Amino acid sequence: SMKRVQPCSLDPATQKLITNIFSKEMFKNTMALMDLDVKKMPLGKLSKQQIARGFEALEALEEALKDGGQSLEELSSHFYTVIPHNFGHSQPPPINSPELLQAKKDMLLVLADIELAQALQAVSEQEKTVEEVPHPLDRDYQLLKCQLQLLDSGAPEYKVIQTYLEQTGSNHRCPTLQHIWKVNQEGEEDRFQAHSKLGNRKLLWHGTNMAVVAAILTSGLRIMPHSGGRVGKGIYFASENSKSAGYVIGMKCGAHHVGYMFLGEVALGREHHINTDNPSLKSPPPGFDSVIARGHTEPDPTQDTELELDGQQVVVPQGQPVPCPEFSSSTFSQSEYLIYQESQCRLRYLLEVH
Ligand SMILES: C[C@H](NC(=O)CCc1nc2ccccc2c(=O)[nH]1)c1ccccn1
Repeated sequence: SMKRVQPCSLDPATQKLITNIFSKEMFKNTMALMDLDVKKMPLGKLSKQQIARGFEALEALEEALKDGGQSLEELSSHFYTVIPHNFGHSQPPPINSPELLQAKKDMLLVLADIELAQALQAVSEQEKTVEEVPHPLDRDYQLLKCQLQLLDSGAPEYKVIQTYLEQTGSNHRCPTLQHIWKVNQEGEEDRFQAHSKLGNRKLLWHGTNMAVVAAILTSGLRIMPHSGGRVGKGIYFASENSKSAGYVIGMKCGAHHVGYMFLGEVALGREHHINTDNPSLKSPPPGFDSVIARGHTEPDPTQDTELELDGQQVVVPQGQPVPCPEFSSSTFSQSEYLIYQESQCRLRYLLEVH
């Protein structure tokens, strides 16, 4: 007996979002862009065990890169058996530098979130027994356990967000704003309230691959054991959209290019400012609640405004980037804002940009 498929409750923009972030073609494209062999690693075959084994292989490479152990070649080969790569059916190359090691760790962190999205979609037994099912897009939305509310252009914060995007995005080829959703992942509310005493809150950009958007909506921005970069093992944000936009892996759809970007509220508290890379950081120095790798520029602070989110003032930059003489010799062209506790960020908005 045929189950009834109930009509979709979602508006068109939301249906498109949900289609995009769970799209098998998107996920496979992402795996291709990371040099993975999708024929040998289909989406349905991806497992938590394999990803675990991949990290163990990288852990061994990291120890060798830092005594008669296996060579980097041998240790690479193991990694490529565990995580099949496609390089024109030539031999994949050896992971013999800290840069390439972090690149592979980052690839696996993406792949882990792809596997999360597949595991999220497994059909439950409650679903097999009920006689009516939600529309596939309603089902996928409900799986996120995340409220998304589409904003119209007269919403109080809409202009402020658009101005942030426009003023701090690329000057020549700015991303074009298509939609904004307010994001309310509950489960986030309470840990974030923990930092209510922490003044210095700012709304900051976080760009990602489209393949990790579902994972973020389900679980927030995360720090994992192999997370890394120029400012160590934290969650990275930018005050300049153009900086975060560099991490947006968009996807060709029709004649346009679709990308998604988050705005998070970050409780920065007492800021420690640095002007040189430190990939070894795992927390701010004692007494500090965040690390800001200060750029040569910063959105002009005289133009900052504020939005009231859950009764707290949150700074939102509105200015074009201006030079900061004190940091003119920084190793950072643009600032990177780091937190080292997941609880210091609350997702607030999701933007679709073309
Ligand atoms: C490795 C990848 N990281 C990201 O997607 C964050 C990308 C990012 N990096 C930044 C660095 C400096 C300033 C801004 C950004 C940013 O907006 N996104 C990831 C994916 C899935 C789980 C954990 N990490």
